[PDB]
Amino acid sequence: PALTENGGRVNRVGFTRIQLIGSIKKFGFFYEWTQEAMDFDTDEELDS
Amino acid sequence: TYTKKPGIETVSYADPYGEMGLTSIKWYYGSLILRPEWIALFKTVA
Amino acid sequence: YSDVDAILADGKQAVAVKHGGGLVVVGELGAQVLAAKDVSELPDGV
Amino acid sequence: YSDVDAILADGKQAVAVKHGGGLVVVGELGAQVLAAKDVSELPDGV
Amino acid sequence: YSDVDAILADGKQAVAVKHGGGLVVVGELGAQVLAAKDVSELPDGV
Repeated sequence: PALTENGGRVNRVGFTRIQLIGSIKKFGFFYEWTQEAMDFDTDEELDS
Repeated sequence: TYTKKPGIETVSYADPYGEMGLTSIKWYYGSLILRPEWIALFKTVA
Repeated sequence: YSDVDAILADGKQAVAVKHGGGLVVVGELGAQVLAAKDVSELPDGV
Repeated sequence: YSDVDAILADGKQAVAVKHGGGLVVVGELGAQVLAAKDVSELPDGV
Repeated sequence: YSDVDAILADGKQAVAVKHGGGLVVVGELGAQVLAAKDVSELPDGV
C-alpha cells in the first residue's frame, strides 16, 4: 500500500467474519424385564 | 384439574422416556327450571 | 421408517404394544378396515 | 360414532393410541384380519 | 389361544385395550394391512 505525496482515495481494505453452527440431538435406550425372570433365575444379582 | 408433568411420572411401557404432559379439566353440570312460566323468550329476525 | 416423527409426519399413527415389542403403526384404511363388523364396512379396496 | 358408549353399545372394541391422537376402533372382523399371520388366517371375505 | 404366553410363542403380538377391556392380538399379515396408507399398500390382501 504505497502512498504518493498527494493522498486521497488510494487504499481501501475490508474485514470479514464467519459464523460457526452446532446442533444438539437426543438419544436414548431402554430395557424391560419381568418379576419371574428375577425370582426364578439361576443367579441372584442379575439386576446388579 | 389433573396435571401430570413429564418426568418420573408418566413413564410406562408406552414411553419409558417421560416426555409427555397432561392436564384434564372435568366438571359436573345440571340445571332445574322450577318456574318455566317465569322464563320469557321472543324470537325474531335481524 | 426411521423415527417416530416419520410415522407422525406421514400421518400414519402408532400404538404402543404391551405384551412384547415396540410400536404398531396404523394407516387410515388399516384403521378403517380394522373398524369393520361384517363384510359391508370394509373399503372398496378389500 | 358420537360418544364413547356408542362403540361399546355397538359392540366394537376401542384401543387408546399413545403417540399421536387416540381411540382407534376395532370390530370383530377387523380384529380377525388384524390377527392374521399368513394368507390362510384371514377371514373368508377378504 | 389360552394364555398370553401362547401368543408370544406363536409370534403373534398383542396390545392392551382401554375402553371396553380385552387384549387385542396383532398378527403377522395383519400389521402391514393395518399400517396401509393406500390401496397399493396392502400386502396382497385383496
